[PDB]
Amino acid sequence: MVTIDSPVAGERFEAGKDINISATVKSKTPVSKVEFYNGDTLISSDTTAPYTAKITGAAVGAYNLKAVAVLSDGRRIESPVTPVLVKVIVL
Ligand code: NA
Ligand code: NA
Repeated sequence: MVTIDSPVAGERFEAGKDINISATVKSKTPVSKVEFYNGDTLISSDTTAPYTAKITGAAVGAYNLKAVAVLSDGRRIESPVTPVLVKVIVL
């Protein structure tokens, strides 16, 4: 399986802060890279566990975070989507 461990679904953040994203991959097949998305846009990828990306200086809005493990055989494994919201100020 592939899981986003941070942030958690529904978390709120403040504008201009980095959103640090962490993902865990459990597989028998070697992982070539974990690709990190916001909606359909590729943020970055990581070839080395623990797998992470960051949205640096996050602008305001709704972000739908997903991780996709690409195994060495080509097979893609999706995480569920982790939606977060970035606001001007979080009370
Ligand atoms: Na890493
Ligand atoms: Na397979």
